[PDB]
Amino acid sequence: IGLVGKKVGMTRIFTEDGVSIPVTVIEVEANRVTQVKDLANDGYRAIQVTTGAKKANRVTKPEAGHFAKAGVEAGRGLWEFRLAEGEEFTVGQSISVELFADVKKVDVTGTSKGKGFAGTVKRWNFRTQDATHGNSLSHRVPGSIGQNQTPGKVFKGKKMAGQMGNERVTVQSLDVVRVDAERNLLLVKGAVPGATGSDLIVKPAVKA
Amino acid sequence: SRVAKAPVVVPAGVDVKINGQVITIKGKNGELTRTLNDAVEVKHADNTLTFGPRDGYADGWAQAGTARALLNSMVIGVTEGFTKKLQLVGVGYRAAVKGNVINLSLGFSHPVDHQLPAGITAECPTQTEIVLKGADKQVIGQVAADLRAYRRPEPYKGKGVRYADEVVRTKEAK
Amino acid sequence: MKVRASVKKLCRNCKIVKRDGVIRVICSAEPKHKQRQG
Amino acid sequence: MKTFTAKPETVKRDWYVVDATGKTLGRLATELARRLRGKHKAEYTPHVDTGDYIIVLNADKVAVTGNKRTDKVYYHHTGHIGGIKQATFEEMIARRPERVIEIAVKGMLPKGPLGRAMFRKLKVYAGNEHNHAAQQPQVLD
RNA sequence: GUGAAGAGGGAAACAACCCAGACCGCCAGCUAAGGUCCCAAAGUCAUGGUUAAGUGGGAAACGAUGUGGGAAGGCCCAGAC
RNA sequence: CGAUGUCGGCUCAUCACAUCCUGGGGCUGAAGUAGGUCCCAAGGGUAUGGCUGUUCGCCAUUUAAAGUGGUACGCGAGCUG
RNA sequence: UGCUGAAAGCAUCUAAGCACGAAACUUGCCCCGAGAUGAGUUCUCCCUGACUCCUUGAGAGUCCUGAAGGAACGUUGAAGA
Ligand SMILES: [Mg+2]
Ligand SMILES: [Mg+2]
Ligand SMILES: [Mg+2]
Ligand SMILES: [Mg+2]
Ligand SMILES: [Mg+2]
Ligand SMILES: [Mg+2]
Ligand SMILES: [Mg+2]
Ligand SMILES: [Mg+2]
Ligand SMILES: [Mg+2]
Ligand SMILES: [Mg+2]
Ligand SMILES: [Mg+2]
Ligand SMILES: [Mg+2]
Ligand SMILES: [Mg+2]
Ligand SMILES: [Mg+2]
Ligand SMILES: [Mg+2]
Ligand SMILES: [Mg+2]
Ligand SMILES: [Mg+2]
Ligand SMILES: [Mg+2]
Ligand SMILES: [Mg+2]
Ligand SMILES: [Mg+2]
Ligand SMILES: [Mg+2]
Ligand SMILES: [Mg+2]
Ligand SMILES: [Mg+2]
Ligand SMILES: [Mg+2]
Ligand SMILES: [Mg+2]
Ligand SMILES: [Mg+2]
Ligand SMILES: [Mg+2]
Ligand SMILES: [Mg+2]
Ligand SMILES: [Mg+2]
Ligand SMILES: [Mg+2]
Ligand SMILES: [Mg+2]
Ligand SMILES: [Mg+2]
Ligand SMILES: [Mg+2]
Ligand SMILES: [Mg+2]
Ligand SMILES: [Mg+2]
Ligand SMILES: [Mg+2]
Ligand SMILES: [Mg+2]
Ligand SMILES: [Mg+2]
Ligand SMILES: [Mg+2]
Ligand SMILES: [Mg+2]
Ligand SMILES: [Mg+2]
Ligand SMILES: [Mg+2]
Ligand SMILES: [Mg+2]
Ligand SMILES: [Mg+2]
Ligand SMILES: [Mg+2]
Ligand SMILES: [Mg+2]
Ligand SMILES: [Mg+2]
Ligand SMILES: [Mg+2]
Ligand SMILES: [Mg+2]
Ligand SMILES: [Mg+2]
Ligand SMILES: [Mg+2]
Ligand SMILES: [Mg+2]
Ligand SMILES: [Mg+2]
Ligand SMILES: [Mg+2]
Ligand SMILES: [Mg+2]
Ligand SMILES: [Mg+2]
Ligand SMILES: [Mg+2]
Ligand SMILES: [Mg+2]
Ligand SMILES: [Mg+2]
Ligand SMILES: [Mg+2]
Ligand SMILES: [Mg+2]
Ligand SMILES: [Mg+2]
Ligand SMILES: [Mg+2]
Ligand SMILES: [Mg+2]
Ligand SMILES: [Mg+2]
Ligand SMILES: [Mg+2]
Ligand SMILES: [Mg+2]
Ligand SMILES: [Mg+2]
Ligand SMILES: [Mg+2]
Ligand SMILES: [Mg+2]
Ligand SMILES: [Mg+2]
Ligand SMILES: [Mg+2]
Ligand SMILES: [Mg+2]
Ligand SMILES: [Mg+2]
Ligand SMILES: [Mg+2]
Ligand SMILES: [Mg+2]
Ligand SMILES: [Mg+2]
Ligand SMILES: [Mg+2]
Ligand SMILES: [Mg+2]
Ligand SMILES: [Mg+2]
Ligand SMILES: [Mg+2]
Ligand SMILES: [Mg+2]
Ligand SMILES: [Mg+2]
Ligand SMILES: [Mg+2]
Ligand SMILES: [Mg+2]
Ligand SMILES: [Mg+2]
Ligand SMILES: [Mg+2]
Ligand SMILES: [Mg+2]
Ligand SMILES: [Mg+2]
Repeated sequence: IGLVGKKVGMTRIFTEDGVSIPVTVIEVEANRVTQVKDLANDGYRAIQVTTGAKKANRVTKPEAGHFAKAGVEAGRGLWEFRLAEGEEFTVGQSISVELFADVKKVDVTGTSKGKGFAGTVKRWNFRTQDATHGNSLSHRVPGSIGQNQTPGKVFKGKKMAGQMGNERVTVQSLDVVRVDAERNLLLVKGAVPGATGSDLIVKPAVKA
Repeated sequence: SRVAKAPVVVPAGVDVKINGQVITIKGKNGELTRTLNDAVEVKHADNTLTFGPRDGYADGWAQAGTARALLNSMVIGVTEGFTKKLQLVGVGYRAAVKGNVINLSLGFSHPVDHQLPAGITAECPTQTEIVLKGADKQVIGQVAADLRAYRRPEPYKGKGVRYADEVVRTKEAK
Repeated sequence: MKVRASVKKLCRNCKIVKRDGVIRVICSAEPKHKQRQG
Repeated sequence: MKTFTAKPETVKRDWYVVDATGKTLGRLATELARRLRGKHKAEYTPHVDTGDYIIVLNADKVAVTGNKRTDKVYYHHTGHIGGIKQATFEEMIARRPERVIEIAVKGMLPKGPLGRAMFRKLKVYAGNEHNHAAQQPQVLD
């Protein structure tokens, strides 16, 4: 299915043979189920979960009622996961990090870090034009953006300067290292999207 | 035309049934069903079978002359049961049957396990020869052709899977 | 096989067939005579 | 005398069902596009949407002559750098069977606000069941 | 001959191609070229055939038991192919 | 002609298939290895240097390959000159 | 490349029927995405007061009530012109 969990920096695990494997520390608290969507009502089978804890005020009535339907505490944010036919869950059930104990590799999805209005050099790996040798006011500019009369136009999906980052991205098949049940952690090899404190939708590897 | 005008004999213990155009021939070896073409018209006449071209349609004789030749093989199939004699030529090559799965070793890195769809009774008189039997000419012919298509004859030593009746043209080194 | 625009019956065992619209010439003796199109 | 012209308020639009099982696509689509426009009606006016609401159920089962089940291609551009997407008549019904009658009718109607307005009336369907039981849509052939 | 110096209908759009020469009006009818299942006015019109390639809806030398018509020419009851 | 900035390079490309590599096949004067030609295939990839303004070309060394073309012989209100 | 199999006693991969078959094509993988005007679904939340007025209408009014929620303002951010 998958679990939601906040990113908590990175560390390295020293394996006894030698290798210092770089790991991301994902805290994965008791992900508790708010709604069980199914084929009768919704036309698909899925579960909506929550985690963390909002203060008793910042949650609105429409959202707070939604939590009373299930009976769970008002966790911060809400996410959904599609069920894989065989598995079936109940409302108000608390899923833990133990689901990732059996699995080897995981797809971690998150929100990548916001770089802002990035140029074509940074955003699309464009080559900067000659820094000197005559050059005039066009070092880091894109250069040409089209042909001539023929298209009489720039084509759609042209690589240009714009908003870089702050987008949902998925790093696939990251190898799990340790599943700390007691501290509610999930140590995965490598680096995952977003800054410390950002939410990570972790799930088992679709590319098996 | 000429084939179409030559009634098919139906031996005893062979239940033929005409569900409109859908023909069902049952016998000792197996039950066979054939959804025949709409342009063909078929009936029972005395002991033998009769195949007539439908008036109105363009190509009758061509369609019925097929039906005749199909049902001729279909009647012989349920009566006798068709067989094919395949042989594996070349050193290191091996053929062995376990249940309904033929284990071909044809010098590959992995042993090939060929499945047998439908009622096809596979046998092995020797380790380098596959004799397989059944009701349908179609399925046997296909199975045989797959088992062949795993390793066609090398036209130098005649190596690979071959039909027993087939001749193979080999050539010299230049 | 060849794809020449004027396929012909080269030897005695060659044979003309029309498969999927395309005229092909198939042969028993020499596979060289096998050819397509035209 | 100034001739009569149908008044959008006074138009009394009727509902119909057409089972498209074993029908010729174009000759169905033509008769559909005839009614949708409001041609058959004696109070026809080209600038008012006089035509009737039609439900075309069993769209997936529509028939085509010749080799057009395979041969007939539906080209469309994606509005992109070099994105020309094609799809055969088999592959079209395989995915979206409602599109076949839709596209076959849309072309036969006029092009413009009223042309789009008179398409809205058409209600194609893959399954035999239709949820428009409330209007009492009578049988049409 | 037409345009230039001529509008109008057709040939998708198309000065010169086909039809036809605008004095003005009318919410009348008959026809030309060209058309008549829908976009779009008017025949899913009638009779006897042909095409199976989407030909119609670009093209040659040359290629082939594609398929229709014909007019002939090789053999039989000693039974040829 | 009351101006449509002409070669080459850089930056940015994009389409065609008459495919240079990679993928699937037929024949072969195809033992294997490696080819030769031909067929389908445009998904992705497709040098860095020396010389010269060069395009091209020759040369050194790589590479699986170092494809042929269209795009105002693509691209100067993007740069160089 | 085949299997069965006519037309054409045979033959032949096809005219009926039945299989294989590539980085192409449709999915699978990632992202955006109901302004998808064809504007889908599920879930929860909140409003349950009077009066006159005339061409009695989804009319126009008037005392009161102002909810859910939002915006604004402030402290601000690994969000951002
Ligand atoms: Mg408050
Ligand atoms: Mg807030
Ligand atoms: Mg939010
Ligand atoms: Mg940021
Ligand atoms: Mg960079
Ligand atoms: Mg980077
Ligand atoms: Mg550079
Ligand atoms: Mg300068
Ligand atoms: Mg400048
Ligand atoms: Mg400068
Ligand atoms: Mg300057
Ligand atoms: Mg500038
Ligand atoms: Mg400037
Ligand atoms: Mg053009
Ligand atoms: Mg344009
Ligand atoms: Mg790996
Ligand atoms: Mg070979
Ligand atoms: Mg060719
Ligand atoms: Mg076919
Ligand atoms: Mg593409
Ligand atoms: Mg129009
Ligand atoms: Mg409307
Ligand atoms: Mg004129
Ligand atoms: Mg004109
Ligand atoms: Mg005109
Ligand atoms: Mg014309
Ligand atoms: Mg004409
Ligand atoms: Mg024209
Ligand atoms: Mg025309
Ligand atoms: Mg016109
Ligand atoms: Mg002209
Ligand atoms: Mg006059
Ligand atoms: Mg008249
Ligand atoms: Mg006329
Ligand atoms: Mg007209
Ligand atoms: Mg009409
Ligand atoms: Mg013509
Ligand atoms: Mg010829
Ligand atoms: Mg001929
Ligand atoms: Mg000027
Ligand atoms: Mg240049
Ligand atoms: Mg260079
Ligand atoms: Mg460049
Ligand atoms: Mg090619
Ligand atoms: Mg070539
Ligand atoms: Mg091969
Ligand atoms: Mg490409
Ligand atoms: Mg393509
Ligand atoms: Mg693909
Ligand atoms: Mg250089
Ligand atoms: Mg030097
Ligand atoms: Mg000089
Ligand atoms: Mg060049
Ligand atoms: Mg050149
Ligand atoms: Mg020159
Ligand atoms: Mg060159
Ligand atoms: Mg060079
Ligand atoms: Mg060299
Ligand atoms: Mg070298
Ligand atoms: Mg080398
Ligand atoms: Mg090499
Ligand atoms: Mg080479
Ligand atoms: Mg040129
Ligand atoms: Mg240029
Ligand atoms: Mg230039
Ligand atoms: Mg320019
Ligand atoms: Mg100079
Ligand atoms: Mg035969
Ligand atoms: Mg690959
Ligand atoms: Mg693939
Ligand atoms: Mg591979
Ligand atoms: Mg999916
Ligand atoms: Mg998705
Ligand atoms: Mg997503
Ligand atoms: Mg993007
Ligand atoms: Mg985005
Ligand atoms: Mg949106
Ligand atoms: Mg909406
Ligand atoms: Mg709906
Ligand atoms: Mg009231
Ligand atoms: Mg009222
Ligand atoms: Mg009011
Ligand atoms: Mg008030
Ligand atoms: Mg207020
Ligand atoms: Mg209140
Ligand atoms: Mg509030
Ligand atoms: Mg409030
Ligand atoms: Mg609000
Ligand atoms: Mg601030």
